[PDB]
Formats: sequence, structure tokens, C-alpha cells
Amino acid sequence: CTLSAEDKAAVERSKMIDRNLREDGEKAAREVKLLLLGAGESGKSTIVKQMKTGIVETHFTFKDLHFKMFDVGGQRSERKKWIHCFEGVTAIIFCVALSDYDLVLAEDEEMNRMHESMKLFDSICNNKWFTDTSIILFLNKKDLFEEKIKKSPLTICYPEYAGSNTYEEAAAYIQCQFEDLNKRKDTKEIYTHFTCATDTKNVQFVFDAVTDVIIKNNLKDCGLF
Amino acid sequence: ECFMVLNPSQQLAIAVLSLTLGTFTVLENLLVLCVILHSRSLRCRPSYHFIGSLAVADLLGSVIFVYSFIDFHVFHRKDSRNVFLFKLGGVTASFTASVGSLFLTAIDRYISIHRPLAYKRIVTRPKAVVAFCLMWTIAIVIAVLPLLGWNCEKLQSVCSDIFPHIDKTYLMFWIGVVSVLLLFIVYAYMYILWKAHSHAVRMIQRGTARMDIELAKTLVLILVVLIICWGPLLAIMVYDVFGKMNKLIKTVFAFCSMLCLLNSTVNPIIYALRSKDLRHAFRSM
Amino acid sequence: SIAQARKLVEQLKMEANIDRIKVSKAAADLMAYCEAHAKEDPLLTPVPASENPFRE
Amino acid sequence: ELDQLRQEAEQLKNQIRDARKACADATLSQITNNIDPVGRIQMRTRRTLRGHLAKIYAMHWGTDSRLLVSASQDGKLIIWDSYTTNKVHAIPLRSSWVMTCAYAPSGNYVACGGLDNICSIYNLKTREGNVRVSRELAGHTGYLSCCRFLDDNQIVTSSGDTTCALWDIETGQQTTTFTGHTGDVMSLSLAPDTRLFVSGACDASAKLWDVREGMCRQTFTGHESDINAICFFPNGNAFATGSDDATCRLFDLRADQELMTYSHDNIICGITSVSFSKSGRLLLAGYDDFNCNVWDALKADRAGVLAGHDNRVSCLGVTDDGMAVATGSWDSFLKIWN
Amino acid sequence: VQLVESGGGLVQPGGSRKLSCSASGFAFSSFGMHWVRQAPEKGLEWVAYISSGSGTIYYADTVKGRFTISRDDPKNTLFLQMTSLRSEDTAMYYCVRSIYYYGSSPFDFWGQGTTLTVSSDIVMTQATSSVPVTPGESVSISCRSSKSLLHSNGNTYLYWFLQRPGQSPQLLIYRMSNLASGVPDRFSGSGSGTAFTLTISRLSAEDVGVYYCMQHLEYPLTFGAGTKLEL
Ligand SMILES: CC(C)(CCCCCCN=C=S)c1cc(O)c2c(c1)OC(C)(C)[C@@H]1CC[C@@H](CO)C[C@@H]21
Repeated sequence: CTLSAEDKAAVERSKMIDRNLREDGEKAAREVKLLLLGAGESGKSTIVKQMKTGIVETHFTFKDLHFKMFDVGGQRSERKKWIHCFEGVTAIIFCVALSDYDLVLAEDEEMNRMHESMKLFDSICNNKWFTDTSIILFLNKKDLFEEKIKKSPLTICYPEYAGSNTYEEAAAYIQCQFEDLNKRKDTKEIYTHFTCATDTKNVQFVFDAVTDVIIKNNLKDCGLF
Repeated sequence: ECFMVLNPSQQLAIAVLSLTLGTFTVLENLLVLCVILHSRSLRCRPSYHFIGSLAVADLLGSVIFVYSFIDFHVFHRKDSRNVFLFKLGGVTASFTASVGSLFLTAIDRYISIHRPLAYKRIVTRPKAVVAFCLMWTIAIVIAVLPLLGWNCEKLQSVCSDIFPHIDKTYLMFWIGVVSVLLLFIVYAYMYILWKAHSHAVRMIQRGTARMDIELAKTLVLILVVLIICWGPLLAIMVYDVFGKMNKLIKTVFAFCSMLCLLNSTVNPIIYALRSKDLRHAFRSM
Repeated sequence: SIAQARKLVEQLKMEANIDRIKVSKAAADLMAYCEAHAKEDPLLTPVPASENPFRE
Repeated sequence: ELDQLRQEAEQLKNQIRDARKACADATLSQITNNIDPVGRIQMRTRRTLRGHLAKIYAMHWGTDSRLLVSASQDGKLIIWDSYTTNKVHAIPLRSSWVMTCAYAPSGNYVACGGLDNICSIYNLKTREGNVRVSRELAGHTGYLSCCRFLDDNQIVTSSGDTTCALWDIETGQQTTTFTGHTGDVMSLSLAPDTRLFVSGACDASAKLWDVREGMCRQTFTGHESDINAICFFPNGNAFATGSDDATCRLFDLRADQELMTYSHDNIICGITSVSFSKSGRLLLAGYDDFNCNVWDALKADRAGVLAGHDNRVSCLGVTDDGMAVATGSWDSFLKIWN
Repeated sequence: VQLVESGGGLVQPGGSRKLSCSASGFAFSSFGMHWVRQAPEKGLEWVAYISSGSGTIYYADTVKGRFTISRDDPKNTLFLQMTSLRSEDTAMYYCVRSIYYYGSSPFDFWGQGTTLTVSSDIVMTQATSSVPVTPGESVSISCRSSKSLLHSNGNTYLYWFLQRPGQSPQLLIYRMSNLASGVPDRFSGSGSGTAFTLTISRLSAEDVGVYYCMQHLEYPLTFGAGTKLEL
């Protein structure tokens, strides 16, 4: 093959390196890579405590499925210039604190905190990269949400609400103010869950909703959908 | 012994039809075989080799069929063995490789809903071309086998009346080795419409039916095409071990041979037109 | 931002005091660089596979 | 007062604008007419380096023009032989989010950093056989955008917290720190004499620094959006850019202003990395529409297209002898275009 | 980094023995390992080879079929089971490590070497006697092949070893012109094709010993009879 004794043994090193990339590109294909987005003061630390620098990869298994979550809230840099690194994630876990509907952010002028997590939600649904990646949406702190909606109504954060100061009339109002922020009702699904102290059934929700994403992504990879 | 039976005036009607529907399926297949190789986003998905295998097998097997079908049914021109026996042996190689490829796409979509978290690892372009080739080559050696096994000219067997040189000892094998896997396809697409049924009930019984009925439209319309074409075709030719073999059966069986290219005409519609990832490349080009 | 407003001006005063030559002479040596060294550029003129390492 | 300092700073902006206008007597595009145009250059793919399994985010030619490191978005950093396309090493990284890569110009070291804000430095030519991490240069806040070795002990790591830096590898602390940018720093390039470097940014401004002095010589402006590509002219006196308004600009360190602009009206996409050729006549810029296209550097004629990639060409490199061009894209292949 | 060796003794001819070297201090699983024997009044001689991952095994024609080289990469040991040994298989059996990639230095480390006494092709031609020399002198030690060692890829595969007596040889010039890590820069190799010279420009008495050349174009893999130096 006009190769020398060392040029032959160099290709045997290249072939036994190739055999260790493909064998580690199958330990990486067995894992599910989520992405824990969310605004500040939301409760992303409530969720990575319910399961198990810049980026922080969190590994946790559930029903023989190895997950990986990348909390990029500690970046403090421009979100435009590295969000294409997560172009092939399975499911953007979002986090919205329900309890910040009456709180405000002191930095910007009006700056309702729920009004900015709505605006980040519109900015990551409608990325050119996150067309397929189905958002799992965690509405955090519903237990704190009842104990201040009996005092203060949702009409602060949203003038266009016509309802009473009750939980279910308004907690589902926020979900239908979030599930319609995407201009892709056909390409991605938005799964919504109401986590307060629901610590058993939050990874179960992620295992169910990822299995919904894994199935629908397979059925388009087969063409069948 | 020859079997010179021919329709009086119905012969030219179905012959210029199959000359044209056999070209109407080539116009149906030309823009699927090209798009499955032109577009750089489509070739690297490994199930598209199987839609690619069905693509060539319904062009390697449509036009080789029809000239073998029209010239036999205008004056019975071809009268030797080699001008006939290898020619349908090429035809029954492709239309074994087509339903071979329909079996590959069935098990491809079977494990993608039975073992959904492991489908991305299993069906890979290494293991894609593993079964993409062997099902094609065991098709032809199950097809040109009477050229290298039993002819009624070469040895003693019961000569069939449906096919002149192919024996009844072959048509328990070939109707075997088509329907051993054509019965798998209607199970493979049955598990898909049940493993999606057990899934679609769960995303509502959890909350936050509708998943499977989007799939069930584009599944039974695949699953009846394997019955509206391969059904009465295999229903007639099981009579050869039996004792029907009547002239009206031989009359109507000629009118179900071109269903096997009508299968080939509607197969890219039920496989490439349903593919949304192929449908935009038809929109783009 | 009083400290930020000073550091922007201490740099800008030092940036303004720079001997700028003309584009008539800033380009006449950028031209004189390529025309001198175009013999040593194997991407302008394709030298054949005899002098190519990437032939096969 | 804060108001009177903004009353003063624009006058200095009005004085630098007048001084650059006093030197722009003849445009480069009219001096660089009456010469021979370069004509169409066609470069065919000679190698394809296959073994990655994710988006190749960076590469860097080793200075012997034969080896080639390439950081991709799995955990790997493969060192390719180019002439017979073997893999010399494959270095499993500790965080698989690497936005940059660098080959040290001695051959010994290789650095790669990324979203973990840490510039890990690997030691290839070692005694116990395997490629070993020698350093993990901490101390940035944002993502690392570009790392460049000056020698085997200094490395210039421009990060995304509006700051570059200069490191000492043997100790692990920043010797200098080049600040003055608004918004991220996206790519740097050392001068060929390694005394100066520029640093493109996300406020549409490159900035010439000096690695000995410690702060900016002159600040270039003229782009419309985020500069995310920088290459010095091989003379070391000019430098190109590349940005998200899909245009390159050849600046000049001595005239302190851009000399020409490289825009075709049939491209709207944005630039991921540029690189001059040897002799500074080509300006091979890697675009978001999956193709590099070789601008002539003196006249703005798009003298070819290196379309062979099925995704964004995000890294581009010409060898130190100019014998080949290696581009790598967001599909995992890395085509070498002699 | 060391390569200690086990085995050794005095078996009867027709008997068997299993040498094993326990390699510790390096990533052993990516090193092609060798076995090189040295007859007790003579020079070096090549025996066997196993690659990285044991995916390619050569043998010398003298010991082909009787000897089996193998290793257990999680055990970090490399064996050599010798069966039906002759009276010419009495030598000190060095183990060598050699990694092959682009720019690597094969044969860079040599083991201690266990003597295995028994009870009673490119040819490399140095052909130079025990040269008496004063220190400070420029010495040209010249090897000569029977083939053009310059391969098609421009590499000349010649290796230069120094065995100081009482020790194991060590690599000096790991291709035509190169130098091993730790060799002082006064050593230099020169030439191409068939005639090669190892020129030690400055000398001392610490680099006294016998100097073997080795080819590496193809796996016959023969050594030169070493030019002995002495004071
Ligand atoms: C493809 C299909 C549907 C079935 C093939 C497999 C049959 C099993 C035996 N395989 C073997 S070996 C088929 C059906 C047909 O009805 C015919 C076909 C092929 O080919 C021609 C045109 C040569 C026939 C000419 C003689 C005609 C009798 O008048 C029957 C024509």
C-alpha cells in the first residue's frame, strides 16, 4: 500500500482512535441533553435540587435514561453568541416563577419580572436554532402563588385579564399567556407543569415529556410524521 | 405446452395503459429518487436508504415488467427460455426487493416506537447498508433461482399453468418468502398504531386521542395499499397448489398483474409525499 | 460613571495623537507586498501536483 | 461633571474623524486598479477530515503546516495529520462546550477554551505517552472566544466579558489585561511579529493592542454590527475583519482607517472567520450560507467560492506556508482546499 | 516510566519459559511493544512485536512460530511465551516501547532485560572495531544499509542507539537527523539513502559504549553490529 512500517503503524493508531471516538459517540448518544433556561430569581435551583464558572452540566438518571441539564444562567454574557451551541438539545426546560407577577425589577423602568420572563420566552421560542426543540415549561412556586393571589390580583402584570382572584382561573391564564408566545405552534410543543413542592412528579414530568419529544423526533426521522 | 390465451380487444387497452402508467409511475419515481440524493439533509438519515431501495426497485421493476408484459400480450413474441425466464426473474427480483424494502422500512419504523430511546443508535449508516444490501441480493437469488434450480424444461416437476417454466414447487416458496414478511408489515404497522395508542392516552391521562389519529391517517393508507395491491395478487396465485386454475381466473389474473406497478405508482405518494422533510425539497426545487 | 467617563477620554486623547500616513502610502506598500510575494503564494497560481503535498 | 466629559469626548471623536479624513486622499480601490486582476481561483477539496461527531467550532494549523488541531462540540480535540489524514491525537476535553482552539507555534502545546470560561492547555509531546492537561487558565467571567499562543509560555485569551487578557502558562495568572471594549470580544489575531494584536468585538470595533504596553494603541470603527472575525495582513500592518452585516473591511494600522470593503449584494448572511492567504492577496472569508468565497484583497472582486460544506463554515485557516486552506464547518467535516 | 522484566533462568532445550515485563509509568495501552535480544558476546537482534491494542503481531524469521508475544493491557504486562527453544535463544531479552504517530520517537525506552541462559531482509553493515578515542574529539560512526532507506514520504528510517555497557541501549537519533528527548545536542546524524553517519562533535567519557544502527522500513527490522567506542 506503499506505506512504511511506521506509516502503517500510524494508520493503526488512527484507526484505534476512530474506534474510540465512535465508542464515545455512543455513550454520548444514549444521554438526553436538556437545557435549563429561565430568567433570574425563578427557581432553577429549586429544580436541579429536585433531581441531583459558565455552564454547569448536571447529570441524573431516571428509569435507565441518563439526562444532562445545562444551566447557563451563570454566563452573564450575550445570549446571542453562544446559544447556537445548544442547537441540538432535546428539550429546553424553561422556568417561570409564578410569584413574580407582582414583583418588579428595579433596573429597567417598568420591568415587571414576569414581563421579562415572558420576553425571554418569546426570544428563545423564536430563535432560528430552536425550531424543533420542544420547550418544557415549569411554572415554579404555585404554593406561594395562592398565598398572594388571595391578596393581590393578576391585573397588575396583565391589564387584559377579566377574572376573580382565584388560583385556577389565573394560573391557567398565565399558561395560556405563555403557550401562545411561540410563532411555531406546528414545529414544537410546549409542555407546561405547575411545580411548588411536587418534587416526586417533576422528574417524572421530564421523563414523560422527553419521551414525547423522543417519539415525535423519531417519527419525523422515519418520515412517518 | 403453451398457454396462448389472450383477450380479444381488452389486450391493447391494458397494454398502452401499462406503457403509460408504467411511465406515469416513472414520472412519479424520477422526482423522488433524485430528491432523495440531491438534498444534502435527506441522504444522511439512514431510513432513506430504504426509501431509496424502494425507489430503484419500482423503477428497476416497473419498466422491465411492462415490456415483458406488453410484448407477451400483443402476439406472444418471446417463445424461448432465456428471452422469458430470466426476464421475469429480473421482474420478481425487483418486486421481491421492493417488498423486501417495504419490510426494511417496516422494521425501521417498528423499533423507532418500540425501542424509541435506542432507535438513533441502532439504525445507523453502518447498519443501514448492512441490511440494505443483503435483502437485495437474497431477493435475486430467490428469483433467478429457477435458472439455477428447477425448470420444468430442466427437470421433473409439476409445471404451473400460471407461469410456463416456473413450477408449483416454487410457488410455495415465493408466496412463502413474500408473505412471511408481508404478514410482518401488517404487524409492524399494528404495533406502531398501538404503541402510539398507549402513548397518546398517556399524555392526556397525565394532562397538558390526538397523537395517534394524526398517524393513523398516514398508516392505514399505507397498510391498505399493501392489501389493495398485494392481496388479490397473492390471492389468485395460491390456487396453483389448489385446483381452480380456470380460464376466467387466468383472464382476471392478467388484470391484477399491473396492480403490482400500481402499487409502485402510489408507493412514493405514501412514502415520500407524507415525508414532510422531503416535501419541502419538492417545494424548494 | 465618572470614572468610566474619564478613562474613555484619557484613551481618546492618546488615540488622537497618532502619526497617520496617507492611504496613498498606506496602500502603495500593501500593493508592494503582494506583488513582491506573489511568487511565494501557492493559492494565486496553482503550482502542479509535483509541488503539492496534498495530491494524494 | 459627567456631562462635560461627554461634551469633550465627541470633540476628540470629531478630531480623529477629521485626521482620518485628512489622509484619505486616494481610495485603495482606485490605486489598486490599473493592475492585473487575480482572475478566478478554483480550489478543489483535497482532504476531508472525518472523525468528528458534532459542530467543528474552531481549528488551528500547527506551524509546521502539516498538523492541525480541531475543537468540536463533542468532548474531542483531534490533532490531524493533514498530508495522510490520520489522527495523531484525540484529547477528551473536560467540558464539551469549546468555542475556540489554538496550536502552539512550537508544536508542543494545544489550548482550547469555551463556555466553561477556562483555557485548558494540553501538553502533547510528553513522556508518559498520553496528552496531559498542563494548565486550566481560570479567571475570566464570560465565554472564551479566541486563544492565541505567543510562545510556549504566553497566551492571549480574548473572552466574552468585554476583555482580552495575556496569560503566563507556567504560573497561571494574568500578566496584563486588555480592557476597553463595550460588549463581547469575538476574535483576536496576533501580529506576525507577535508584538501587537487586534481584537474584534460586538460593538462593531476592532482595537489594536500592544502586548508589552497593556492598552489600546488605536480603536478602529466602521462596521455596522458584531465583528466576529479578525485576520492580520501578512505584512502585519493591515488587518481584515468580518461581521454580521455580511461585509469584510480591510483596515490599516498606519492610516488608522479602513481601506476597502468587501460586500457582494447577493450575500446577506454574516461572517464567521476570515483569513488572508500568503502574500496578502486573497481574503478567504467564511460565511453563514455554508460557503467561503475568496475575495481578492486589493480589488473587491469575489474571485471564487469554496462551497463544499453542508452547514456554516465556522472556522477557516490558511497554512503558514500557504500551501492549503482548511475550513471546518458545523457538519463535522473539515475540508482542506489546496 | 520503567520497564522491569521477569522470567529468565536455565531451561533445557526443548523446554519452555514465559518472559513478562511489567510496564509502569506510562499509558501502556497505546504503545507498540517489542522484544529485542542480545547474544551475550554479540550485538542486538530483533525478536517480536505487538502493536497498540495487540492488533498486529510480527515475528522474526528465526523465532517465527515458536515464540508467542502477547500482552494484557489492563494488567500493564507484556509477555513472551517461548516454546521449544534452541541453544541460540540464549540472550538478554530487552523489552522496548515504541509509539508510532507523526513525529513520534519509536524505541525511546528500553527495559532492564533478563538473561535467559539455556543449557548447551535489510542488512545493516557498520563494520568498525573498538575505536580508541580521546574526549573532545569528533567521531563519525557510520552505518550502511543494503537498501535506500529514504521512503516515498521523505522520511529516512534509521535509528541510532547507544548501549553503555552494563546497561540497556537508549535512543539517540530517532530518524535520519532527529534527536531523542534527553540526548545532548552534540550528537548528530547525517546522510541519506544508504550511507549514514552518526557524528558526535564534542565528546566525553560518559557517552562511551557500543553504537547500534537500526532500520525501520519493514519488519525484518535488523540491527547493525555496533561500533564500539573506548578510551
Ligand atoms: C410481478 C408479478 C406481479 C409477480 C411475479 C412473481 C411471480 C412468482 C414467480 N416468480 C418467479 S421465478 C407478475 C405477474 C404476472 O401476472 C406476470 C409477470 C409478473 O411477469 C410477466 C409479464 C413475465 C408474466 C408474463 C406471463 C403472464 C401470463 O399470461 C403473467 C405475467
